[PDB]
Amino acid sequence: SHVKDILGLINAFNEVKKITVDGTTPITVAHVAALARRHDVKVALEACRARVETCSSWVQRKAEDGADIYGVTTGFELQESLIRCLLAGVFTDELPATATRSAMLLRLNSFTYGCSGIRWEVMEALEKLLNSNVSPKVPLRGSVSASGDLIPLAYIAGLLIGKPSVIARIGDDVEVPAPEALSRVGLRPFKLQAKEGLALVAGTSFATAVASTVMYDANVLLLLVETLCGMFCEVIFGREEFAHPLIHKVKPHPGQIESAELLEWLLRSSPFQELSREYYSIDKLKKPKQDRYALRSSPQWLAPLVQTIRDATTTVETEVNSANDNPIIDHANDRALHGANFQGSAVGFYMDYVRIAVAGLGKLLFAQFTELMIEYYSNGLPGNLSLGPDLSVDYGLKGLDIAMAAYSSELQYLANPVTTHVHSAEQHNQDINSLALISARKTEEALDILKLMIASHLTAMCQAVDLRQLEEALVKVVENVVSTLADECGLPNDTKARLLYVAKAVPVYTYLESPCDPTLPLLLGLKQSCFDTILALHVDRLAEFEKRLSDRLENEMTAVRVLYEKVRIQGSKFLPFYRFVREELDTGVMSARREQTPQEDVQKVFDAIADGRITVPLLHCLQGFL
Amino acid sequence: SHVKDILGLINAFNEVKKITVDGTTPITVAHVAALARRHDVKVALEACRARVETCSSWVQRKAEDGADIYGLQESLIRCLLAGVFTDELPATATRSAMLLRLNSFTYGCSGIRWEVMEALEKLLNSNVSPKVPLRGSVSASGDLIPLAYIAGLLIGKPSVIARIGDDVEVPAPEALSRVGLRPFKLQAKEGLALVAGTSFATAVASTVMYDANVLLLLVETLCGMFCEVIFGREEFAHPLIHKVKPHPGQIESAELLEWLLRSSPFQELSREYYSIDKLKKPKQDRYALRSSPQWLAPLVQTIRDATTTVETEVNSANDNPIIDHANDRALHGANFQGSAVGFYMDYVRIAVAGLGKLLFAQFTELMIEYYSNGLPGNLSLGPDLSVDYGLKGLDIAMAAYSSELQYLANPVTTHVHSAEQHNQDINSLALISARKTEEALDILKLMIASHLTAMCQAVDLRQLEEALVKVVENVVSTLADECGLPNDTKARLLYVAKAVPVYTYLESPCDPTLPLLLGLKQSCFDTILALHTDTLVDRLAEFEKRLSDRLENEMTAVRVLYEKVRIQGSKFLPFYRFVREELDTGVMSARREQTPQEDVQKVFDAIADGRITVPLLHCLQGFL
Amino acid sequence: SHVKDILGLINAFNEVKKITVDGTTPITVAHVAALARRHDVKVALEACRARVETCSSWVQRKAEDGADIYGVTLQESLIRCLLAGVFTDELPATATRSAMLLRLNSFTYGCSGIRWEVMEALEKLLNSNVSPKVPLRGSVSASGDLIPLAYIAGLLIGKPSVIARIGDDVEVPAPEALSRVGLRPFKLQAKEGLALVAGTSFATAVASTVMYDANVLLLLVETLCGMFCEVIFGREEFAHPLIHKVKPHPGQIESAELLEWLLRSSPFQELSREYYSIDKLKKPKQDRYALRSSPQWLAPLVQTIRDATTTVETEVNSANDNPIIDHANDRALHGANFQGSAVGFYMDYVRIAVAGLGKLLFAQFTELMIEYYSNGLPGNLSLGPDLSVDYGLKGLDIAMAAYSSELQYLANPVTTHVHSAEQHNQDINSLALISARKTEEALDILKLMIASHLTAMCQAVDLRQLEEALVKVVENVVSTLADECGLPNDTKARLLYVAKAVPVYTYLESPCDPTLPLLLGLKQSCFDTILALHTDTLVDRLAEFEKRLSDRLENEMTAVRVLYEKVRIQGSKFLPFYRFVREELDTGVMSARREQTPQEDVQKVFDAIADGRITVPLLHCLQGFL
Repeated sequence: SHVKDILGLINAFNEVKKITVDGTTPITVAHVAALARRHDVKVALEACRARVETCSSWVQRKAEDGADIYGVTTGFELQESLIRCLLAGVFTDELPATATRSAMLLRLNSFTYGCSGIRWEVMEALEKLLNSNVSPKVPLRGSVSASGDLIPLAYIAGLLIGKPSVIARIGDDVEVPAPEALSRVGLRPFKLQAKEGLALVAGTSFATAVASTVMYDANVLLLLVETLCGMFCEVIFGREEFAHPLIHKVKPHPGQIESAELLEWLLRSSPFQELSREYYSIDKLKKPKQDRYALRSSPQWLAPLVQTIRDATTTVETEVNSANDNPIIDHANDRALHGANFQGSAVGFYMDYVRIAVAGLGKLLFAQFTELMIEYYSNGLPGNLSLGPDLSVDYGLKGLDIAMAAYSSELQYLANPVTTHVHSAEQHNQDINSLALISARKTEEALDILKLMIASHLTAMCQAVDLRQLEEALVKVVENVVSTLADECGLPNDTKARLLYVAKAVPVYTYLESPCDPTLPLLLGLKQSCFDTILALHVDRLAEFEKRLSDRLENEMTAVRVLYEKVRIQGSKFLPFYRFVREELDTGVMSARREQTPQEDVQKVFDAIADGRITVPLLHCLQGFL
Repeated sequence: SHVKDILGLINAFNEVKKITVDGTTPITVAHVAALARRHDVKVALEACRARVETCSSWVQRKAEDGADIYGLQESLIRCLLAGVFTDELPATATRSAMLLRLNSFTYGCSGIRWEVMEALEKLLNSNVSPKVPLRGSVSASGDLIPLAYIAGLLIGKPSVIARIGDDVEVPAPEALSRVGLRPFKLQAKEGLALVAGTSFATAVASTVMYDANVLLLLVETLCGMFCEVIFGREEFAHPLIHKVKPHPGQIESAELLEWLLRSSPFQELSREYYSIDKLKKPKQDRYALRSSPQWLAPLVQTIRDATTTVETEVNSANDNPIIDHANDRALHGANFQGSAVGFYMDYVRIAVAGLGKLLFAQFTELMIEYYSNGLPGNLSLGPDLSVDYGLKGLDIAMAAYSSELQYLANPVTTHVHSAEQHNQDINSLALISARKTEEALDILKLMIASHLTAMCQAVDLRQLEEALVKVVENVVSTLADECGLPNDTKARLLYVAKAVPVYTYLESPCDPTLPLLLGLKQSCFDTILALHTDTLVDRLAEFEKRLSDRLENEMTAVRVLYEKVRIQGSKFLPFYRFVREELDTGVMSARREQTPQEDVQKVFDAIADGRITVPLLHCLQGFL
Repeated sequence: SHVKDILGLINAFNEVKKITVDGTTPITVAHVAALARRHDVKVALEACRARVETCSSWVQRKAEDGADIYGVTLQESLIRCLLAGVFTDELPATATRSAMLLRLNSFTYGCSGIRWEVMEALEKLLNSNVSPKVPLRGSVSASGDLIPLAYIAGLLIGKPSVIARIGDDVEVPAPEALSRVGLRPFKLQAKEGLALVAGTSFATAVASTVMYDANVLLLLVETLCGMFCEVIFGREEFAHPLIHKVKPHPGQIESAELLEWLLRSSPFQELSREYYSIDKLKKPKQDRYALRSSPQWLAPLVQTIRDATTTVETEVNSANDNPIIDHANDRALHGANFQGSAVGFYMDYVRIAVAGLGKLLFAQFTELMIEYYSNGLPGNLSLGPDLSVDYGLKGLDIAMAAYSSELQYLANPVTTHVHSAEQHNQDINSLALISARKTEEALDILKLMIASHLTAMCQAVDLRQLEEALVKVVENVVSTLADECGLPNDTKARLLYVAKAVPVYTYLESPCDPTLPLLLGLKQSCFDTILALHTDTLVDRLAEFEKRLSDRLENEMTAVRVLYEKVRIQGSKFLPFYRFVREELDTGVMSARREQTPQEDVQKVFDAIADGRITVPLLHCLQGFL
């Protein structure tokens, strides 16, 4: 199951201490993201040294004898004129330090295969620069990722040779010219030898770097969305039967089988499904017999998205663990091979697909959130998940709802392809080019939006948990009060049962605002039954009932709500999430008596998604799934 | 290799006589496409009839016992006959949908009566199909509206028009009558079982995927032909390059190309070309050839993976509720949600645009003298270029094709509206997306037709080039002797004959401002300098004037003789023999009356109707 | 002419000191950009005050006698639910302050019912450089830019959770910011929440600076087409009035009118005419489409940018909240002026036209880089002479493909992605702010492209001036050497023709290399003259001519070039640009001997475009055009 695979990526991301760069051990997207995000993670380049020096020697010696090799004795001092012409970005905005360090890692890794001809010493400086948090400041734009990420990779090369015009960061604050930065790590500027410039600049390392953190994020956010579909079922009063294994067995898209399996398992002994079953047995024939598509067709919807994100992961890893410059030095057979491994099309095209898949995840979230906000579609929940009880001053999550439309709309726009925009480039030499870095940045942007939408959805769902539990205790108060008052006023066993059915059946949020308002559904249902009881038994005791109802009911309803603001989740697989958001992030049910704005509440959830903390409640939630 | 899988697809498409519909044997996209395109292909529904009737009974008794299970038949059909004829889904698509609908029922999950399945079988084998409006489906509770027309036929709705073969259109009840069928009276769940599936989107997506594999393999193969005609360096396909960047589609396309090019007689010409003036010609090819395997990689992988996905859908139960008769329960889900197909249709449309861009970049190089390594502009033979604009019209059209193709490749799945009283708040739009990918494949066929035509033109021009340089060498060689020029001079003069690209002076070979005379004039001056005399000048002035006695006439002769060889040793011979002999074409010129349209139409039609698979399989004979 | 109108816009941007906010004087996009970018520009709210108070009191009257009017007869609960954004990125201070101006201005029509005192506080915050930190996303611009405008309201009422900037570094909670500028938090009255949050000010603010830049860059691109004509050896005939008279799109007539005028007395068009008169039959009779069809291309772009300007200004000068208080007739009118669709759709269109501008630039730049298309210029505009170590502007060429590609991708529409939002109440919504933001990103790229293009054309001017000088040196050396060796008139005139005819950049790298075009052409003519005059004596003198040529010629080509490194532009209408880039910004002809990277040169041009300095040489260039 892709589920086990993704938990694998998360475990690795958290547990990895050193990244082994040795020309044999595969680097994964977790490793790339870990190096990028956790500064305690160190590169360990393992002396593959033999093959690196053999390649390096071959190239150097062939250059002497005038072998006719491209980018060595051919046009594109020959090496540094190439760096100079490629130092051609503009600061308008820049590639982030995380992407630059990831790129330095991928470049280093590509050299270990012994196909590039770079000197072992250059690799050692790359390793050292990474472990000392030194990285060049790199302009955002300029690459078409075809002869590689030439311009942005020239800033790494520019660092290595001490161009005074390249600015390096050292940690978060220090910014000094490149020669100054090499001084501080005990390095001197390299003087580039044969093919070394081309080896440094002509790779896929920048696109593939952005694509790696993109793909680790996509795997994690994917599993998160899938999981939260289970939570959505619980709060919306869904029918877990949509995830029945036979439905998916007869339409066996692997991602449709696997997501449904996660969901069946997540809901098997759900105490919320218990409540759902009961809700649908009351007024049985007046409520929908099936859920709406955002829940009911989620496994069918998730299927191509799972498969896209998983296959794209394989592709980006293949790229990560590749020699991606040119020529490819085949030293064992004494020849330089002329190809185009720097063409970043594998990554470019899969970035376009992943952005569309991410947009599809966003649309699933939007549709679920929309249902949750509307009383006609939320099976008892109040509009905008407003607690009130005074609705005139509690518009609930309305602002978050409007934002969810804004998020989804911009996200769908972003998912148009970049790879359809190929220009005939570089004096028409690069007449196909992958635009992979550009596509990877757009997909990254799309993930930024998905994270916002996940944060909002989880927040709304936590709010829905509270509202559902509050509903269960509120109904019990109404049932108790109606029951005991019926005793006091000495009403018949016909009238009692009839009035208790009403107490059980009316959705409490329809009259929470003013429980004894004669125009609201509680007293309407009660009036109806009172008339029915009269004709069936054919009064003083009834009229005293109605009076004694506006003595006890409202006060006892307030009392219980007030208690709650100062349970079924405990038995739910989603407890870890609820506990995380309520306890660990220090939040509570949203209302006019809670000072914090939606911003303050969702910011906490968003930050937790952004920094990886969300993976703890997620891993807890899924414990035991096999 | 995906290459062998695609060959297997083509073989199965060609061979199959009967499609086994049995609930166990997979239907592939080759079968769907064969049913659609070859009317001698018949459906054979195998009496799975047991589980079909069990399921049917379970539903039919839960109705007589008056149980209450959610999921009157004619009212569902009536509200869904809601399309409009502006345009329509073609008979090939409708018949494909009928097959997939038929197949969906075999798993015994749907509850439709067996006799309805028999009726579908009969209608398919009788070439009866309803006329179906093009639009209306969001492919979520299925392709409701379009599938409603098949159900409308089965119940003999008079407003539903049915085709019988290519010429006969009759109202539904008359079409049923003509095949010995009577209108059905639908039973419990049967209306829903007929309408609530993914069969139309999946039908289009099947013919789209079959076509995508064939055109993919064709484009990959023709990259080798491109190498041959452009004077490429075959070394871009070397297995090691691709072993160290091991995307499966990169390895596998390079593999085919290494093999296609290994003993190539054009590669031999290419080598001799880069040996002459070696250090004044490009060391590497441009990206449209040299990075073709890297480019092809994601396209091969996308088209292969999408094929798996669409075939899974072909072989699914995709209505609702799903009847679990064994466990006495109707299961409420949404297998009618076409999202697996929808998403992959968007992806394939992007891959198809990528194949188109590869073709456009290659064709562009071939038209431009600066990038074509000796070939004339527009692949114009002339010799008189003022009245021969060659393939310029096809060049312009290739930009037209690529531009529209790139536009088509924007996604459909990003346009999800909250639909049907907000019940279908997610919906796949699979049929719409599949239609756009189909439209994108139509344009790619145009681009392939054009590209292959242009390469056959280039084969002719390369063969003519070799024979023309030989004439020039002989004329220079023999005249040198006859004028009594020294061996110094003769050899210098012959080098020029060898080295100057013939298409740069073919127009007027003895023109003193054109590259042949220019090269000979500089060589004549260097000879005078190297040997110093008045006699030498006499013989050199004689040599020059006697050039316009013979040269032109002999170049014209060998040309006219060609109009009225290396390709025989090339793996692409079958393609060239197919386009030239079988289709009846020739080297394009002002002297050949046929328009580019006439030539390219022939190639296009052969691609359209699958005849092109014959030279393709021939070409790949022996590849493992 | 739109040219005068755009010149008016720039003059206004430059010379404005106070923005009159009075409810009758139109605010133009120049005024908005002036306010955003020039902090010395102050808002002057001119007491208009009378109608504001009438409206204010009407609303407060109804609040007093308890009338009941939807939308008017609470505020802090509206603001609270709308503070629902998340910091991921933020709307920049320049956008926020522009939004504050537009919101202030909207109130001046007396239709909003906001208190004059709130207005004066807006003016004061503006003039004191206070603005809220506003999250980037959340608006669908339909019931207004609700979420982002809530942060302005949150500042005004002193919400602690609302962080305010004061100038560039200072960030303080909202109460502190108000206190630093001598204001106190407001208690919002009836209808004031809505007045503040329910408008189009954010989208229209971004759109205003977008339209000012679109106008300026448009004129700049139009003007630089003439510069392109000069350096590429174009035929100015393409701009002839009769061509455009018979196809009279207003933007086609006016762009061509400008270009005809820029090129009328061009000293470069003189070199061009001379160039085509030598070997007339071997050189193209017409320019390629990026020049020859530039008027037809620019036409829809001119017209889009101008009509879009009108629309955006109409919106700047509007009351755009709801309900519309018609105090005069004792009514509140219920509509939807907060629906940002006028701006949303026109932002989509302007983004497409900007993409069309970028494509024009990309195609021009492409021609310029390729010797086959550049009529004498070296590939990549490489000076060399040693081209093996001088790849010239190849980096910038690659960057231009990257720029154009991402730009075309951005130009897909946002308005096609309308979701059914806010409980399906906002079932149409404009997405205006999202679209404006994408058009702004498109303009960022266009700025990059213009910077590169202008830098390339300055390089080309230098190469053209050197070319004229080099050919003169060659002619002189050949003319003098022919004399010194006593060559006949026949020989001398053939040899001098070759000197004039052969493009100097094809042999500059090694002028006496016998396989390069100078010697090739000389050898050819020498054979022709030996035949025409037919002797042992002539051959003697031709050999001595050749040996003296390889002693002297190169030394004298180097000298003139080295001197050039340490004229026709002086007569050119583009002198201001050239002088601006070379002297003002301190740059020089690009080569292996100039230390500054392409980055450092282009940064300087881009910075001048980005901060407005480029309008000086632009306005200088256009002096006299009426």
